[PDB]
Amino acid sequence: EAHWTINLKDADIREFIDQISEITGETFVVDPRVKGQVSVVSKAQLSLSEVYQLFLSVMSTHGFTVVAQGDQARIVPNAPDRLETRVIQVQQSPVSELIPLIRPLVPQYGHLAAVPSANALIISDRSANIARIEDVIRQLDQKGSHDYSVINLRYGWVMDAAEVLNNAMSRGQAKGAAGAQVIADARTNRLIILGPPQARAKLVQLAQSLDT
Amino acid sequence: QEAHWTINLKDADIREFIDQISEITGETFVVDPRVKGQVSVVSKAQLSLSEVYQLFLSVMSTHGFTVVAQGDQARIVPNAAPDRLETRVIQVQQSPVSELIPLIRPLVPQYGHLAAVPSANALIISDRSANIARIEDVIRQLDQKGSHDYSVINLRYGWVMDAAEVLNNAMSRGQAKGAAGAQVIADARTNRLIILGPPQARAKLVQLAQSLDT
Amino acid sequence: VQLVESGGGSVQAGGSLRLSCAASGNTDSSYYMGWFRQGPGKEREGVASIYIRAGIPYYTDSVKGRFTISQDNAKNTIYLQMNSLKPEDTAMYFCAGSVRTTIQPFKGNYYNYWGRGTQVTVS
Amino acid sequence: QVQLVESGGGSVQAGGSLRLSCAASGNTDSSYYMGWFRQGPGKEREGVASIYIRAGIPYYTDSVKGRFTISQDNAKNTIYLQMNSLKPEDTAMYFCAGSVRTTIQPFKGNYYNYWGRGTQVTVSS
Repeated sequence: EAHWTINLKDADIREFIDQISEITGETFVVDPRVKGQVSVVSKAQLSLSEVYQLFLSVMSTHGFTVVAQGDQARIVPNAPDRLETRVIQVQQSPVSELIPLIRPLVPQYGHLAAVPSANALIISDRSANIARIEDVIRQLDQKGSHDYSVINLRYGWVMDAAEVLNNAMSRGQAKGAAGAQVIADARTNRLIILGPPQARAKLVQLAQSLDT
Repeated sequence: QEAHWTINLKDADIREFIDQISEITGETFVVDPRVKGQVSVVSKAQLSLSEVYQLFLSVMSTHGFTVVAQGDQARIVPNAAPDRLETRVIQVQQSPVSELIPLIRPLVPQYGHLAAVPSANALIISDRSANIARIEDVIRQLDQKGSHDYSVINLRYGWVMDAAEVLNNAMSRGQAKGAAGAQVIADARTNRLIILGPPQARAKLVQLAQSLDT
Repeated sequence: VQLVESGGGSVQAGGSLRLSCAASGNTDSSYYMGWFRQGPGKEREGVASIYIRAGIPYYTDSVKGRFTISQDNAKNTIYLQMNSLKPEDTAMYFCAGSVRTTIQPFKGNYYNYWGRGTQVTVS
Repeated sequence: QVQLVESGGGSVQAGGSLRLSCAASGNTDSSYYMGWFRQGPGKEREGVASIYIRAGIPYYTDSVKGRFTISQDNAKNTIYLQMNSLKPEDTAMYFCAGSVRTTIQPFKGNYYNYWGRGTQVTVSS
């Protein structure tokens, strides 16, 4: 039952590989083209298999793939890189349900993976966006069953509608039904409306309003 | 003027598919000896060179292989399921493909593959032939509509297939003089129902599912 | 190996014709059967194609939604029902067979077995 | 060259509480983790809590989670262990160690470098 905690800041990719090799016991033949700096933040202690899933996520994020050439593992390249890889512990919600809601926040250059054995998320992004995503995970974690409504936007811009709907859930501009959540999927220009059933039905209509 | 190709294969060698991709794309591949198997490809749509390359990656991914660019040279290598899987290229006519993916992903298994070709407004589906026929029937029902705004209901004590069989049976038994065709998609893997249709119609069907949840 | 065409003729704009293409010889080894139009002073450019095994139709944009490629594996013939015919559609129609699994279906180089032709005139 | 001093130990009844303290002598800038370890008579040395100094990231063993809380004060250069709902199993000599390694197993002493002397904690029936 060995649990490890990987914490790095601008550490060499080759040092991260040496640490993975120390944990896993697996020996890697690093290609010379494999170079760069990695930042890792472990909010959770991880199992060896969980550590291996982290390794793959870091490798995928920086443009490297693992090749098993005759029972011998080899890291080879693919075809902002000051990206952070965080291991976030989800407490009350099953991680798998959570990914559909978090994927819209992770960019194309980013990475998002589930570690169900540890009920944790591996996300690679910019540090400032990771802080935002963890604030989303925290808000989500509370609710029991994440039933949502999806609104595909025709005239409006998702990020405009999302900021508007969330700002309207306050004092100067009120919604009328709070405890609801807006998650913006830029890739498909759609809003994922969450929260209590009564609250969620109100927020849907407010997004429609803008679709005129 | 832009060249369009139609890849159709039935239990053809993976190496033959790669030779065909190399014939279309012009890209030369260094196939690893561990790369073996049989592939079935069905093109319901003609594809451009870029669209053919996205198909190639999808087939690669489905069979457990990855493309590596080792010193300006492309190389197919095995990477970290039913015997014979089919890859189909399906043409979506009235709906933007990007909108239909989410609805269709719940029907595609873990071993399967589902990708969008927005430049061709087509779907690349890797699954078993019997399931592909089912997903195609869902795509057809989805296509012939206006909106793809849907509600997801995670079922706590009810069985998704019971609720889906009941909701569609309530649907088929009767519907108003006005046209408001709703759709139920059952995700057994996660025990939920995806409800589709007009916004007013949907909210009604949502409540009917909650009453069966027990 | 040899294809026979029929069904051509002279029609007014907005009209229709059904072309037939009968095959005899080595039929099993042909995956595709298409329709090409060789207009006078115009390049050979394909219009409709069918994947025999699964009856998969492919159409060019110019003819899509107006033309329909069909087959009868029993009668071993191909059909091209041309609808909403424009005067641009006037050409010598050819029918070709392809022995290849993959191909650019609207390019003659990919086709082996050929036929004589049928004149189609739209006024 | 960073010495550590422990205080806060004592004798308490079951269901009680103690606040253990661990003062660092030099600068924690050359040490990523500061953890708490305990040894019981006839029991092997085991880790209980650990904190990644730079970001204040806490780690706990299942047997201590939801009872104990590892905290820090970088200004006062001390790390704390707020021990609550204390069971008699919790009776042991508590040690506090520093780690100069970036990635370790936060509950295994081999990964740590400087160690303290200790504080006796006794929980009775």
